[PDB]
Amino acid sequence: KTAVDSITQKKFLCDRTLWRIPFSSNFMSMGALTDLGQNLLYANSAHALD
Amino acid sequence: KTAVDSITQKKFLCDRTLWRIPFSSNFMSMGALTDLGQNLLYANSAHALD
Amino acid sequence: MSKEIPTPYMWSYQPQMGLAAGAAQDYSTRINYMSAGPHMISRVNGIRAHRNRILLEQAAITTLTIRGRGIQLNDESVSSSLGLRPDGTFQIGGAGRPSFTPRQAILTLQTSSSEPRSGGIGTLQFIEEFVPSVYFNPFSGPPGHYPDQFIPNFDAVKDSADGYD
Amino acid sequence: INFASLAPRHGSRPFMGNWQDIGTSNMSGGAFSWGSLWKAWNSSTGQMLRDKLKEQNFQQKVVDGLASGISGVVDLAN
Amino acid sequence: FASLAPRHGSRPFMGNWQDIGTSNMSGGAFSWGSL
Repeated sequence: KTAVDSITQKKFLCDRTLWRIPFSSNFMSMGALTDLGQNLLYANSAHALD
Repeated sequence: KTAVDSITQKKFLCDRTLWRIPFSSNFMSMGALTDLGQNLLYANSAHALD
Repeated sequence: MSKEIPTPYMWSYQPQMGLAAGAAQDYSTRINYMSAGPHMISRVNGIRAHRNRILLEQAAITTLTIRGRGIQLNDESVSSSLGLRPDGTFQIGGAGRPSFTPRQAILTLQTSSSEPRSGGIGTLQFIEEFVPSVYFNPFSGPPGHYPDQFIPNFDAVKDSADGYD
Repeated sequence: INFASLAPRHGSRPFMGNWQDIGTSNMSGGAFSWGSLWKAWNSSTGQMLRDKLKEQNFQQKVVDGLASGISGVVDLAN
Repeated sequence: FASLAPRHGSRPFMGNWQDIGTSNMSGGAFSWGSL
């Protein structure tokens, strides 16, 4: 009955893992040699990265 | 006739304004896209500013 | 290294202007055979020679219901339904059937730009045109005979663009 | 496909505006016309009211909508 | 041609053909610049 006003705090804990952002056109794991990694754009030309 | 010795102070006021330091060769406004903006060193490389 | 089987040079793109920036030897895909004997070393050299042959050659030789714009649209000229027009007497309420006039609407919708462009190159054409270039005997000429396109800080008209102004 | 009929007619001749007028403005290098041209402790009364009248109205040179006024000379404040 | 014009150069100083004019209070104006 005498409950006080309140807010909500949300967080997630993930331990023991690595975030992964695969270099694929649709993020799927279709092979060891990712399809976008052999695309002509990123195979012949050289690009900077930020 | 009986004025006392004096020392001069100078100051200036400039409100409702922004100082500008254009990124152009001769500081002029020779266009929106300044020539230094198209200078190949600033266009095909990376740099750090301090 | 060797002036006959050289590691290729790979161009760098500047997306923004559309021109091609300076290039460089490929430095991310080298093979480290420094722990191999003459057999595998000759094999690897032959492989790099094969790669160079592939590059040179490639470069040199290889350079009703109109679709509208992805959703087809039908086309009618005499589809005029509401033949009435409001004269002094009539009073036409809400109406309107959107129909593309064959000549006016469609042609006006698919005209190209008024005058074609003259400037930089898009991404696809850059990929098709600027293959990695194999430089055989590097810098073997007198000064001024070198390929200046490779240096990114070099401007074609005004030579040797001074960085930092 | 000619849109001249849509324009106002200045007499047997459509009033086609200059094609070189499509907007472009940014922070520096872009300037537009019509600039900001402009219990009395002091009882003068006169010039005061006159000045207030001046303050509420206007004058410049590219205000050439319609006519400049009779005999002429070409002047400044461009 | 006309020789009766101020000459600011060897070439004469002549205005636009289309110079003759009108305005009615109306708003039959409220029209744009000389430019």
